[PDB]
Amino acid sequence: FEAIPAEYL
Amino acid sequence: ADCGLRPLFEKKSLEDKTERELLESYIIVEGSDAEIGMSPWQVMLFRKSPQELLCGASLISDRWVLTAAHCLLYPPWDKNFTENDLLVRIGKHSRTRYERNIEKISMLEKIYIHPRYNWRENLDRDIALMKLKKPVAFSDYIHPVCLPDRETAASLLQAGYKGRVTGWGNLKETGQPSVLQVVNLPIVERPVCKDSTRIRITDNMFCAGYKPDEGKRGDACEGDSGGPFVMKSPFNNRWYQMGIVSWGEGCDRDGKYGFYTHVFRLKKWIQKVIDQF
Ligand SMILES: *[C@@](O)(C(=O)OCCCC)[C@@H](NC(=O)c1ccc2n1C(=O)CN(S(=O)(=O)Cc1ccccc1)C2)[C@H]1CC[C@H](N)CC1
Repeated sequence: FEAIPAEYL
Repeated sequence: ADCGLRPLFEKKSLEDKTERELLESYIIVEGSDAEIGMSPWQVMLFRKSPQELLCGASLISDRWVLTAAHCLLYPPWDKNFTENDLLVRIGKHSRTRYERNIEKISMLEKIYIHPRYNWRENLDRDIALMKLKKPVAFSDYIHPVCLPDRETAASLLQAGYKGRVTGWGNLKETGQPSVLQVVNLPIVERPVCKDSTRIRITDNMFCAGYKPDEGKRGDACEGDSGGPFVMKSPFNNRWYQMGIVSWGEGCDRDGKYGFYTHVFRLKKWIQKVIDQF
Protein backbone atom coordinates (compact mmCIF):
# COMPACT_ATOMS: atom_id res chain seq x y z
CA PHE A 1 0.00 0.00 0.00
CA GLU A 2 1.24 3.43 -0.96
CA ALA A 3 1.49 5.75 2.03
CA ILE A 4 -1.55 7.96 2.33
CA PRO A 5 -1.44 11.69 3.34
CA ALA A 6 -0.22 12.11 6.93
CA GLU A 7 -3.35 14.14 7.70
CA TYR A 8 -5.30 10.90 8.30
CA LEU A 9 -2.99 8.61 10.23
CA ALA B 1 -32.46 11.17 -6.11
CA ASP B 2 -29.63 11.10 -8.61
CA CYS B 3 -28.67 7.70 -7.24
CA GLY B 4 -27.68 4.80 -9.42
CA LEU B 5 -26.96 6.93 -12.50
CA ARG B 6 -23.23 6.88 -13.23
CA PRO B 7 -21.55 10.05 -14.56
CA LEU B 8 -19.47 8.11 -17.08
CA PHE B 9 -22.14 5.71 -18.25
CA GLU B 10 -25.86 6.39 -17.75
CA LYS B 11 -25.46 10.17 -17.79
CA LYS B 12 -23.68 9.98 -21.17
CA SER B 13 -25.78 7.11 -22.51
CA LEU B 14 -22.76 4.80 -22.56
CA GLU B 15 -22.93 1.14 -21.51
CA ASP B 16 -20.22 -0.75 -19.68
CA LYS B 17 -18.84 -3.94 -21.18
CA THR B 18 -21.00 -6.48 -19.33
CA GLU B 19 -24.22 -4.77 -18.23
CA ARG B 20 -26.01 -6.39 -21.17
CA GLU B 21 -25.46 -9.78 -19.40
CA LEU B 22 -27.53 -8.60 -16.43
CA LEU B 23 -30.36 -7.13 -18.49
CA GLU B 24 -30.55 -10.23 -20.69
CA SER B 25 -31.16 -12.33 -17.58
CA TYR B 26 -34.08 -10.18 -16.44
CA ILE B 27 -36.81 -12.40 -17.97
CA ILE B 28 -13.13 -11.60 -6.64
CA VAL B 29 -12.52 -15.02 -8.17
CA GLU B 30 -12.95 -15.35 -11.97
CA GLY B 31 -13.95 -11.73 -12.51
CA SER B 32 -12.39 -9.05 -14.70
CA ASP B 33 -10.93 -5.59 -14.33
CA ALA B 34 -13.52 -2.94 -13.78
CA GLU B 35 -13.77 0.00 -16.16
CA ILE B 36 -13.04 3.41 -14.74
CA GLY B 37 -16.18 4.85 -13.09
CA MET B 38 -18.07 1.53 -13.47
CA SER B 39 -18.94 1.35 -9.69
CA PRO B 40 -18.66 4.95 -8.36
CA TRP B 41 -20.38 3.87 -5.11
CA GLN B 42 -17.55 1.38 -4.29
CA VAL B 43 -15.80 2.13 -1.02
CA MET B 44 -12.68 0.64 0.54
CA LEU B 45 -12.56 0.10 4.30
CA PHE B 46 -8.97 0.77 5.22
CA ARG B 47 -7.26 0.18 8.54
CA LYS B 48 -4.99 2.96 9.82
CA SER B 49 -2.37 0.86 11.62
CA PRO B 50 -1.34 -1.44 10.20
CA GLN B 51 -2.39 -0.02 6.80
CA GLU B 52 -4.45 -2.70 5.15
CA LEU B 53 -7.63 -3.37 3.20
CA LEU B 54 -10.26 -4.51 5.66
CA CYS B 55 -13.40 -4.86 3.57
CA GLY B 56 -15.53 -3.34 0.85
CA ALA B 57 -18.46 -0.99 1.38
CA SER B 58 -20.79 1.23 -0.58
CA LEU B 59 -21.75 4.91 -0.78
CA ILE B 60 -25.49 5.45 -0.35
CA SER B 61 -25.44 9.23 0.20
CA ASP B 62 -22.94 12.10 0.72
CA ARG B 63 -22.57 11.17 4.38
CA TRP B 64 -23.41 7.46 4.64
CA VAL B 65 -21.58 4.26 3.90
CA LEU B 66 -23.12 0.79 4.07
CA THR B 67 -21.14 -2.38 4.92
CA ALA B 68 -21.33 -5.75 6.69
CA ALA B 69 -21.39 -5.70 10.50
CA HIS B 70 -18.84 -8.54 10.61
CA CYS B 71 -16.30 -6.22 8.97
CA LEU B 72 -16.36 -4.26 12.21
CA LEU B 73 -17.47 -6.70 14.87
CA TYR B 74 -16.78 -10.40 15.05
CA PRO B 75 -16.05 -11.56 18.64
CA PRO B 76 -14.97 -15.16 17.70
CA TRP B 77 -11.94 -13.59 15.92
CA ASP B 78 -11.45 -10.87 18.49
CA LYS B 79 -12.55 -8.31 15.93
CA ASN B 80 -14.06 -5.06 17.19
CA PHE B 81 -13.18 -1.91 15.22
CA THR B 82 -14.17 1.56 16.28
CA GLU B 83 -14.45 4.83 14.31
CA ASN B 84 -10.88 5.80 15.09
CA ASP B 85 -9.46 2.55 13.75
CA LEU B 86 -10.70 3.05 10.24
CA LEU B 87 -10.64 5.23 7.15
CA VAL B 88 -12.96 5.09 4.14
CA ARG B 89 -11.36 5.54 0.72
CA ILE B 90 -13.81 6.59 -2.01
CA GLY B 91 -13.44 6.90 -5.81
CA LYS B 92 -10.69 4.27 -6.13
CA HIS B 93 -9.67 2.04 -8.97
CA SER B 94 -6.16 0.92 -8.05
CA ARG B 95 -6.04 -1.37 -5.02
CA THR B 96 -2.77 -0.09 -3.50
CA ARG B 97 -1.82 3.34 -4.84
CA TYR B 98 -2.86 6.63 -3.37
CA GLU B 99 -4.85 8.04 -6.27
CA ARG B 100 -3.90 11.72 -6.07
CA ASN B 101 -6.64 14.10 -7.18
CA ILE B 102 -9.09 11.21 -7.68
CA GLU B 103 -9.91 9.37 -4.47
CA LYS B 104 -11.20 10.97 -1.29
CA ILE B 105 -10.37 9.67 2.18
CA SER B 106 -12.75 10.18 5.10
CA MET B 107 -12.77 9.65 8.78
CA LEU B 108 -15.72 8.16 10.55
CA GLU B 109 -17.98 9.92 12.91
CA LYS B 110 -20.19 7.03 14.01
CA ILE B 111 -20.63 3.35 13.38
CA TYR B 112 -24.05 1.75 13.73
CA ILE B 113 -24.44 -2.00 13.82
CA HIS B 114 -27.81 -3.77 13.56
CA PRO B 115 -28.98 -4.43 17.18
CA ARG B 116 -29.98 -8.00 16.28
CA TYR B 117 -26.86 -8.86 14.26
CA ASN B 118 -26.29 -12.60 14.91
CA TRP B 119 -22.53 -13.20 15.07
CA ARG B 120 -22.98 -16.14 17.40
CA GLU B 121 -24.68 -18.40 14.94
CA ASN B 122 -25.27 -17.51 11.29
CA LEU B 123 -24.38 -13.81 10.68
CA ASP B 124 -28.09 -13.05 10.43
CA ARG B 125 -28.66 -9.32 9.82
CA ASP B 126 -25.02 -8.75 8.82
CA ILE B 127 -25.37 -5.00 8.19
CA ALA B 128 -23.85 -1.76 9.49
CA LEU B 129 -23.92 1.93 8.69
CA MET B 130 -21.11 4.40 9.01
CA LYS B 131 -21.52 8.14 9.18
CA LEU B 132 -18.73 10.17 7.54
CA LYS B 133 -17.12 12.99 9.53
CA LYS B 134 -17.67 15.36 6.60
CA PRO B 135 -19.84 15.01 3.47
CA VAL B 136 -18.07 13.70 0.39
CA ALA B 137 -18.20 15.63 -2.88
CA PHE B 138 -19.51 13.68 -5.84
CA SER B 139 -17.57 13.46 -9.06
CA ASP B 140 -17.16 11.26 -12.14
CA TYR B 141 -15.63 8.60 -9.88
CA ILE B 142 -17.77 9.07 -6.75
CA HIS B 143 -21.55 8.66 -6.84
CA PRO B 144 -24.17 6.96 -4.56
CA VAL B 145 -26.07 3.78 -5.40
CA CYS B 146 -29.82 3.53 -4.82
CA LEU B 147 -31.46 1.45 -2.09
CA PRO B 148 -34.32 -0.78 -3.28
CA ASP B 149 -37.97 -0.18 -2.60
CA ARG B 150 -40.46 -3.05 -2.12
CA GLU B 151 -41.48 -3.04 -5.74
CA THR B 152 -37.89 -3.08 -7.06
CA ALA B 153 -36.92 -5.91 -4.70
CA ALA B 154 -39.96 -7.92 -5.70
CA SER B 155 -39.37 -7.81 -9.47
CA LEU B 156 -35.54 -8.09 -9.42
CA LEU B 157 -34.77 -10.53 -6.62
CA GLN B 158 -35.58 -13.65 -8.57
CA ALA B 159 -33.60 -16.86 -9.14
CA GLY B 160 -31.65 -16.78 -12.39
CA TYR B 161 -31.46 -12.97 -12.52
CA LYS B 162 -27.89 -11.74 -12.40
CA GLY B 163 -26.42 -9.20 -10.11
CA ARG B 164 -22.95 -7.74 -9.87
CA VAL B 165 -20.29 -7.91 -7.18
CA THR B 166 -17.17 -5.77 -7.08
CA GLY B 167 -14.12 -5.63 -4.89
CA TRP B 168 -10.37 -5.66 -4.39
CA GLY B 169 -10.33 -9.05 -2.68
CA ASN B 170 -8.17 -12.04 -3.52
CA LEU B 171 -8.36 -13.73 -6.86
CA LYS B 172 -8.17 -17.27 -5.52
CA GLU B 173 -9.05 -18.98 -2.28
CA THR B 174 -5.65 -20.57 -2.22
CA GLY B 175 -3.00 -13.17 -5.29
CA GLN B 176 -4.60 -9.76 -5.11
CA PRO B 177 -5.68 -7.67 -8.13
CA SER B 178 -4.05 -4.42 -9.10
CA VAL B 179 -7.39 -2.82 -9.91
CA LEU B 180 -11.01 -3.22 -8.88
CA GLN B 181 -12.54 -6.48 -10.13
CA VAL B 182 -16.06 -7.17 -11.23
CA VAL B 183 -18.11 -10.36 -11.65
CA ASN B 184 -21.75 -11.01 -12.61
CA LEU B 185 -23.53 -13.81 -10.77
CA PRO B 186 -27.06 -15.32 -10.90
CA ILE B 187 -29.34 -15.39 -7.83
CA VAL B 188 -30.03 -18.97 -6.67
CA GLU B 189 -33.23 -20.70 -5.51
CA ARG B 190 -33.55 -20.64 -1.71
CA PRO B 191 -33.81 -24.53 -1.52
CA VAL B 192 -30.54 -24.88 -3.37
CA CYS B 193 -28.98 -22.35 -1.02
CA LYS B 194 -30.24 -24.22 2.11
CA ASP B 195 -29.12 -27.61 0.79
CA SER B 196 -25.55 -26.41 0.19
CA THR B 197 -24.69 -25.72 3.77
CA ARG B 198 -25.18 -26.81 7.38
CA ILE B 199 -25.55 -23.15 8.45
CA ARG B 200 -29.11 -22.09 9.27
CA ILE B 201 -30.10 -19.53 6.66
CA THR B 202 -32.73 -16.86 7.28
CA ASP B 203 -34.96 -14.58 5.17
CA ASN B 204 -32.41 -11.82 5.74
CA MET B 205 -29.99 -13.57 3.37
CA PHE B 206 -29.96 -14.76 -0.18
CA CYS B 207 -27.30 -16.70 -2.11
CA ALA B 208 -25.87 -16.31 -5.58
CA GLY B 209 -23.39 -18.03 -7.84
CA TYR B 210 -23.24 -20.58 -10.61
CA LYS B 211 -24.26 -24.18 -10.00
CA PRO B 212 -21.54 -26.80 -10.73
CA ASP B 213 -23.23 -27.72 -14.03
CA GLU B 214 -23.57 -24.16 -15.38
CA GLY B 215 -20.04 -24.05 -16.73
CA LYS B 216 -19.35 -20.48 -15.58
CA ARG B 217 -18.03 -19.61 -12.10
CA GLY B 218 -17.05 -16.77 -9.84
CA ASP B 219 -17.39 -15.55 -6.31
CA ALA B 220 -16.34 -12.99 -3.78
CA CYS B 221 -13.26 -13.83 -1.73
CA GLU B 222 -11.12 -12.47 1.11
CA GLY B 223 -11.14 -8.70 1.05
CA ASP B 224 -14.53 -8.50 -0.73
CA SER B 225 -16.75 -8.74 2.39
CA GLY B 226 -19.01 -5.76 3.02
CA GLY B 227 -19.03 -4.85 -0.68
CA PRO B 228 -22.17 -4.30 -2.84
CA PHE B 229 -24.21 -6.80 -4.84
CA VAL B 230 -26.02 -4.57 -7.36
CA MET B 231 -28.59 -4.95 -10.09
CA LYS B 232 -29.62 -2.55 -12.83
CA SER B 233 -33.35 -1.88 -13.06
CA PRO B 234 -34.69 -2.38 -16.59
CA PHE B 235 -37.54 0.06 -15.68
CA ASN B 236 -35.65 3.23 -14.79
CA ASN B 237 -32.07 2.12 -15.62
CA ARG B 238 -30.73 2.95 -12.20
CA TRP B 239 -28.42 0.73 -10.15
CA TYR B 240 -29.77 -0.66 -6.92
CA GLN B 241 -27.83 -2.33 -4.14
CA MET B 242 -29.70 -5.59 -3.45
CA GLY B 243 -27.08 -7.28 -1.27
CA ILE B 244 -23.96 -7.03 0.89
CA VAL B 245 -21.14 -9.60 0.59
CA SER B 246 -21.62 -11.50 3.83
CA TRP B 247 -20.28 -15.07 3.98
CA GLY B 248 -19.30 -18.07 1.99
CA GLU B 249 -17.51 -21.31 2.68
CA GLY B 250 -14.27 -20.76 0.82
CA CYS B 251 -14.23 -18.96 -2.52
CA ASP B 252 -15.70 -20.30 -5.72
CA ARG B 253 -15.96 -23.91 -4.54
CA ASP B 254 -18.16 -26.25 -6.60
CA GLY B 255 -21.50 -26.78 -4.86
CA LYS B 256 -21.08 -23.79 -2.57
CA TYR B 257 -22.66 -20.36 -3.02
CA GLY B 258 -22.06 -16.87 -1.83
CA PHE B 259 -24.38 -15.52 0.83
CA TYR B 260 -25.50 -11.92 0.89
CA THR B 261 -27.31 -9.70 3.37
CA HIS B 262 -30.82 -8.88 2.03
CA VAL B 263 -30.74 -5.08 1.98
CA PHE B 264 -34.43 -4.50 1.39
CA ARG B 265 -35.52 -6.70 4.35
CA LEU B 266 -33.38 -4.47 6.56
CA LYS B 267 -34.29 -1.16 4.83
CA LYS B 268 -36.59 -0.09 7.68
CA TRP B 269 -33.66 -0.19 10.13
CA ILE B 270 -31.53 1.75 7.58
CA GLN B 271 -34.17 4.51 7.35
CA LYS B 272 -34.48 4.66 11.14
CA VAL B 273 -30.75 5.24 11.74
CA ILE B 274 -30.45 7.88 9.11
CA ASP B 275 -33.70 9.61 10.05
CA GLN B 276 -32.68 9.49 13.71
CA PHE B 277 -28.97 10.40 13.40
C1 LIG C 1 -14.90 -11.31 3.87
O1 LIG C 1 -13.99 -10.94 2.76
C2 LIG C 1 -14.23 -10.81 5.10
O2 LIG C 1 -14.94 -10.40 6.01
O3 LIG C 1 -12.87 -10.89 5.17
C3 LIG C 1 -12.09 -9.78 4.60
C4 LIG C 1 -10.58 -9.79 4.85
C5 LIG C 1 -9.88 -8.55 4.27
C6 LIG C 1 -8.60 -8.87 3.50
C7 LIG C 1 -15.09 -12.84 4.10
N1 LIG C 1 -16.19 -13.14 5.07
C8 LIG C 1 -16.00 -13.98 6.15
O4 LIG C 1 -14.92 -14.47 6.46
C9 LIG C 1 -17.23 -14.32 6.97
C10 LIG C 1 -17.17 -13.74 8.39
C11 LIG C 1 -17.43 -14.84 9.37
C12 LIG C 1 -17.04 -16.13 8.68
N2 LIG C 1 -17.25 -15.76 7.25
C13 LIG C 1 -17.44 -16.65 6.26
O5 LIG C 1 -17.59 -16.28 5.10
C14 LIG C 1 -17.48 -18.13 6.56
N3 LIG C 1 -17.53 -18.36 8.00
S1 LIG C 1 -17.44 -19.95 8.54
O6 LIG C 1 -17.00 -19.89 9.92
O7 LIG C 1 -16.71 -20.72 7.57
C15 LIG C 1 -19.19 -20.53 8.44
C16 LIG C 1 -20.17 -19.66 9.16
C17 LIG C 1 -21.07 -18.89 8.44
C18 LIG C 1 -21.91 -18.00 9.09
C19 LIG C 1 -21.85 -17.88 10.47
C20 LIG C 1 -20.95 -18.65 11.20
C21 LIG C 1 -20.12 -19.53 10.54
C22 LIG C 1 -17.97 -17.30 8.90
C23 LIG C 1 -15.28 -13.58 2.75
C24 LIG C 1 -14.89 -15.09 2.87
C25 LIG C 1 -14.91 -15.74 1.47
C26 LIG C 1 -16.34 -15.60 0.87
N4 LIG C 1 -16.43 -16.27 -0.44
C27 LIG C 1 -16.75 -14.09 0.78
C28 LIG C 1 -16.72 -13.44 2.18
